[PDB]
Amino acid sequence: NIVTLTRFVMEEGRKARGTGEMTQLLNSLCTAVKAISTAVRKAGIAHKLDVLSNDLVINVLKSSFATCVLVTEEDKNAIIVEPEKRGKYVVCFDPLDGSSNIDCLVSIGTIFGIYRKNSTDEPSEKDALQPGRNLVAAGYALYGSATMLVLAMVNGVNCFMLDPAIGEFILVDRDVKIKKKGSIYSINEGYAKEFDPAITEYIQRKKFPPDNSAPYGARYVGSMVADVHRTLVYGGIFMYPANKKSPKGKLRLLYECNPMAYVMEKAGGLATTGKEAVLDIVPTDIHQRAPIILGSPEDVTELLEIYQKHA
Amino acid sequence: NIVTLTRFVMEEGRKARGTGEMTQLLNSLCTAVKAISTAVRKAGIAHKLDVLSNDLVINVLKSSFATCVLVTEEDKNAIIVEPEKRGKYVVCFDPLDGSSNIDCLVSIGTIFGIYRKNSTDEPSEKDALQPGRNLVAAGYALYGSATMLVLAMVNGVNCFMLDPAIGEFILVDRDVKIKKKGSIYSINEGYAKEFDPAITEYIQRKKFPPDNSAPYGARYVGSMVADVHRTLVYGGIFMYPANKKSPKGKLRLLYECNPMAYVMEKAGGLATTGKEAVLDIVPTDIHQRAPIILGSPEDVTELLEIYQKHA
Amino acid sequence: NIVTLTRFVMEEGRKARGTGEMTQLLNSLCTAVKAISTAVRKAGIAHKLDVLSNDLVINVLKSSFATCVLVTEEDKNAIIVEPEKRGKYVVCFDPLDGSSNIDCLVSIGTIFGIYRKNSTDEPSEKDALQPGRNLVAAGYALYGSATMLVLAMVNGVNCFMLDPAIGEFILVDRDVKIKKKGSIYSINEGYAKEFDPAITEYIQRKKFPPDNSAPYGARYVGSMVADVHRTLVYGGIFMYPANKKSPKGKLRLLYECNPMAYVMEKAGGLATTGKEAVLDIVPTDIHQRAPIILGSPEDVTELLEIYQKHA
Amino acid sequence: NIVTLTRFVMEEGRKARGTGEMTQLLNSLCTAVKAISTAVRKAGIAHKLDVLSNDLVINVLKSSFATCVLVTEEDKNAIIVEPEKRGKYVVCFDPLDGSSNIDCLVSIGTIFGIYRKNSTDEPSEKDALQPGRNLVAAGYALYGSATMLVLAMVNGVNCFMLDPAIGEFILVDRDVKIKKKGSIYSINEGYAKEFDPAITEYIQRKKFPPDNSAPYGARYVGSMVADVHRTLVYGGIFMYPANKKSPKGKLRLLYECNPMAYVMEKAGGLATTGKEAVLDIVPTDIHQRAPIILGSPEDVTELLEIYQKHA
Ligand SMILES: O=C(O)CCc1c(C(=O)O)[nH]c2cc(Cl)cc(Cl)c12
Ligand SMILES: O=C(O)CCc1c(C(=O)O)[nH]c2cc(Cl)cc(Cl)c12
Ligand SMILES: O=C(O)CCc1c(C(=O)O)[nH]c2cc(Cl)cc(Cl)c12
Ligand SMILES: O=C(O)CCc1c(C(=O)O)[nH]c2cc(Cl)cc(Cl)c12
Ligand SMILES: O=P(O)(O)OC[C@H]1O[C@](O)(CO)[C@@H](O)[C@@H]1O
Ligand SMILES: O=P(O)(O)OC[C@H]1O[C@](O)(CO)[C@@H](O)[C@@H]1O
Ligand SMILES: O=P(O)(O)OC[C@H]1O[C@](O)(CO)[C@@H](O)[C@@H]1O
Ligand SMILES: O=P(O)(O)OC[C@H]1O[C@](O)(CO)[C@@H](O)[C@@H]1O
Ligand SMILES: [Mn+2]
Ligand SMILES: [Mn+2]
Ligand SMILES: [Mn+2]
Ligand SMILES: [Mn+2]
Ligand SMILES: [Mn+2]
Ligand SMILES: [Mn+2]
Ligand SMILES: [Mn+2]
Ligand SMILES: [Mn+2]
Repeated sequence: NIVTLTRFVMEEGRKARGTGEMTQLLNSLCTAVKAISTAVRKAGIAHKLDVLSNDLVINVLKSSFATCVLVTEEDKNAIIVEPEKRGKYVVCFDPLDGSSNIDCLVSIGTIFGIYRKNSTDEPSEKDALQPGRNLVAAGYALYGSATMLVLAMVNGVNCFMLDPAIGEFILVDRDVKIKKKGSIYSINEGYAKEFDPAITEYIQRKKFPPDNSAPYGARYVGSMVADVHRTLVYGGIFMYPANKKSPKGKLRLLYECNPMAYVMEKAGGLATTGKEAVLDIVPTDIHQRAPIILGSPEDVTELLEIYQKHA
Repeated sequence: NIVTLTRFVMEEGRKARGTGEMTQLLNSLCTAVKAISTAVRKAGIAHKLDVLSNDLVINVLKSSFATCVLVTEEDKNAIIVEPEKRGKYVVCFDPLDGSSNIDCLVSIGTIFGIYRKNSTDEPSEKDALQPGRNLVAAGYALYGSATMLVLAMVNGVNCFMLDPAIGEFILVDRDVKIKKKGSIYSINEGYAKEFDPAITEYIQRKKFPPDNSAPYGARYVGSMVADVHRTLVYGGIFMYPANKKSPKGKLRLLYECNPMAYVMEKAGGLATTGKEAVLDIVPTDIHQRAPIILGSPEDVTELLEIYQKHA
Repeated sequence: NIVTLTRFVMEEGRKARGTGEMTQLLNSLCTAVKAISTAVRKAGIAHKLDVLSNDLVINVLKSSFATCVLVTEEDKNAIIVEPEKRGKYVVCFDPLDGSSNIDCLVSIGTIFGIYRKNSTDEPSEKDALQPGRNLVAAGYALYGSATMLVLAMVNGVNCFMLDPAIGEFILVDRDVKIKKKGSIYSINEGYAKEFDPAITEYIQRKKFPPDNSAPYGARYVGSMVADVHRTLVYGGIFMYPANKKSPKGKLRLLYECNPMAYVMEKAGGLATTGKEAVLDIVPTDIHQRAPIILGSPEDVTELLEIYQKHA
Repeated sequence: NIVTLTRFVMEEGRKARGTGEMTQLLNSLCTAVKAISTAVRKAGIAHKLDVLSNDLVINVLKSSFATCVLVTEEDKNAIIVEPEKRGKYVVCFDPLDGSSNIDCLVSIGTIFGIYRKNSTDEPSEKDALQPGRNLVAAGYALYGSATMLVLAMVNGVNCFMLDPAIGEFILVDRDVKIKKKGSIYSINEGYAKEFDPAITEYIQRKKFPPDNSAPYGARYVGSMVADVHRTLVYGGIFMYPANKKSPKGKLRLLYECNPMAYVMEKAGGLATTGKEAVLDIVPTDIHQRAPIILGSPEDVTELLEIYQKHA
């Protein structure tokens, strides 16, 4: 099948009585996603991807007539869109996430978060410094064995799979919700020596259950998009906390943490730094970093009560 | 590029003065691999994959006229090929590996190992009970953001990437070699409570280097073909040792362990149980399990040395 | 590349200050075109096309929220769109033209013509009975060795080629214009015995030039879309006049003749029945037939002066 | 379906007790055909085709180790294959036929005929100067709304359609036979002034049946592979006789006429100059031209009888 992404976003646009700008925005982004997907599929045949990916996303978004401020992980500064092409939305994105693993055939992905412009002064970088709680839509595309587009908005999370015979995204999972409790923990344990006592304690309880509990299985792809998507569909928890390398975490607030935290929350899951909901952090820099812990609410909660006890 | 998989195996057949049977076998397999790839890419759009995958591999292999005995993970007993279609090769395969992960859009794969039939009596299940050291060829296809086919034989290991525009696998890396030393370890730490003392000590050295040498990074996708591929291309070590639930290990010797062990050894790596080369084990059952440790020669050796000390 | 059809129609929408309905309409139609294109490409692999084609076009157009009255060559009656999905445009189309030749691998095509609704009473079949001169846009998709979408509007004719790696139409020829004079005539000469004296005379002058003129070459694919597209890009003339079989011609006014006549005229060519401009005919039946003669203005004019002389 | 082209030629090689050389030759050719297909499908998106096509065919053929002498329409002299790569087959081909029509999105194609080298002296251009009757195999690929590969050999003619999802040609019609009598004639009537008297009389009988039998319908795409394919599948007759500009005809004997004549005869049709079987002509030059008349046995015979009467 019935539903294409195009059909779905238009029907949501009309149900919310929008102008249609969102529908242009998402239709454009879908074009860049398809192109990134085919380029990653033929990467080794060539004759940088993240530079081609960045330009694809930038151009299609500029030409959607739906945006005014763009933040890319690949650009030092926020891009302020030409007046002629200006629309009302602010888009934060990571055009090609996990690209230290394109070489290892690793599910990589594009991550985005969309805001309605704040003020009415000339659009500026400050318009992208909004808490994640003001997101109107967010999601990611996962370039894997299939190309999948996960989109979250006020009414929930929907999963769309790229049909390569026609170049359209087909709705395959409506209203996704994560399990309340999972049996998988995901973290890079090579940082063991730098982990705080809370994380250290939780990791230990996962592995040495106070007996007779089966231990959780461990998974860590090393690409956020793959690890978050597994967490969404099969449940459990994902962690990239602060360590010594970065005592503010590694992952980026605006276009890595917020978008995943917004999907998680709309699926019925949680997302926190250990001390506050990721979505209520107010950024001060467009490239700011945040620690993140996200996943099924029972597991996330368990970890947050370890944080509380140690405090 | 220059070289299609079709051209490469023909060239290799002639250099080896073969009958061409191995060539029809590899070309047939290739058709099954392209078909699996496409079905995984549009799996959510459907309207089991490992049943369809099993059938694809069985069919193209029977019809290649190159094979007499087939062992699949999905079948209780070996399939004996009808006389009219028999050729001389014994093929052991895992048609769709990592299928607990298709749901989480995760690199899954096809694993195969090819034997020359042993005897001259009627072909039977016993013809597949050969040590890995007698392999003529082995490899895997990895269904990821790109489709890769890795093929190892006496002259080395070669990597081919699927060009979806023409349905041909293109040679993208000739004579692949693993790095002598890596910096990544891969294992499900979820089983820590059941790990033997040597694995326990090696893991702790990887996270708390004695030395003020940087800790190894951790990765574990949970699909063998993804984990072995990353090990092959970036180096380090992959481990699936025996634990409690599996005192003989989890992974299958004939169609998971041997192929990967063969690929590794041809790439200049190592592959051991902790006590003997996986490729010298003589299976006693077609679905036998074996513990396995494989990867860069320095990392694996280092582990072997700990086993030695604890003995 | 620079320009996608999607980019192009939106930029035309904004230059004409439209509501965006046209852009939804054309984006939807583009989806059905891609699907028809892949289904015709794999037709023989199956496991009727014009029934699948008709439903594709109908559904995507209904769901565009841009249409109120649909006329298909495959439906007896005009389809009046549900109030909820109603938009202002009336679409006439031939979903799969030339389908007595899918069997012969013949370039077949989809043909459409779009009108703005006339009245304000409830939308009805009468809203599709407009002269071709009221068209706001028209064109065709040609399923050939490449899939091409030719779109004509007030500022001209543009040609877009389907990029199968990303499922987008890329602008490859802007502002197409036909040659003033061609050297090819296209007609089914098997109807010789039924042709009027005007057509008979013109055919004879093409073949037996009053000497020293090179004769025109003859071409007739038997699929309007292929024959018109050749006429557009290389010039010359195309004829499907009245005969005895149908003394009103064979081709359909609303969704075969008008659309081709509108493209021709916007390319700088002509289109007539022999007695009046096709575009000024006012239909009386949605399935009405018209004789048509179209192509480079010098050739069309020559034929029309043969008609005048015989009158 | 059951049968891929790869499987079918292997099966046929074994039944014929071949060396496998013809099998590598056909598989190689197949790769060139898939590549040409894709480049024609995205030709307008570029950023000459017959130069690229020439190079594709030459390269895959040289690298098949199956060939010693190559005749292409695009090369002055025969290409003699380097000793290391030589095999026993002589291949005559038209890499991209109908290329005056790519511009008008029109079915174009690859035509090939394969000979066994004659002598034992050094391979040379003379090895290609064999009557069509010595063909071992011939056919064509037709790049249209679908890509088809038609392959004829001693056991008959077979049609394969390209499945773009897996890059394999699938057997869709086994043992193809032309109808004994058709109802379509195909010829460029643009040359009527230069036609011999027998062709003139046959054309007039087709349009004004003596009999009150329905006139034949006319078709002429202007690309031989398209016209011969329609003739093969629906019946009737295709004609390219000598005229003034070409007193020996236009079409090329070795790589246009012979292959089509071979396909036709294997399908139970006929192929003549008007005076002898095209397949019994002995070429005197690699780029020799021949007049040709081919198609259903009743239609062709009927024409032959008129030639007889006028003699
Ligand atoms: O915040 C808004 O009002 C825009 C949200 C929106 C619109 C719209 O306002 O037009 N249309 C949509 C379609 C999808 Cl799928 C998702 C969202 Cl959030 C939307
Ligand atoms: O020893 C033999 O019988 C052949 C080995 C072989 C053949 C063949 O006989 O056709 N084809 C091959 C392709 C590759 Cl990649 C590797 C080998 Cl050993 C081969
Ligand atoms: O007749 C009209 O006003 C609609 C024409 C139109 C619009 C619009 O009004 O919004 N947008 C377009 C885009 C393209 Cl490509 C072509 C046309 Cl006719 C159009
Ligand atoms: O006579 C021969 O040498 C073989 C004929 C042949 C071969 C082969 O030798 O490999 N392969 C074929 C494929 C087809 Cl479709 C037809 C023929 Cl005759 C063949
Ligand atoms: O190697 P590390 O430090 O575990 O980091 C891996 C993480 O970094 C990234 O590669 C880059 O953001 C993420 O996709 C992933 O979650
Ligand atoms: O969940 P576990 O015990 O870590 O098992 C993972 C292993 O199981 C499999 O999915 C199937 O054998 C392998 O691909 C993978 O390496
Ligand atoms: O066979 P005829 O009578 O020449 O008609 C062919 C014409 O009919 C159609 O097949 C059907 O509309 C057209 O595509 C084409 O122009
Ligand atoms: O224009 P003409 O003389 O009818 O020539 C058409 C012929 O020329 C070619 O395009 C090239 O030989 C053939 O495919 C076709 O049959
Ligand atoms: Mn990035
Ligand atoms: Mn990133
Ligand atoms: Mn399996
Ligand atoms: Mn398995
Ligand atoms: Mn029709
Ligand atoms: Mn029609
Ligand atoms: Mn040519
Ligand atoms: Mn030619």
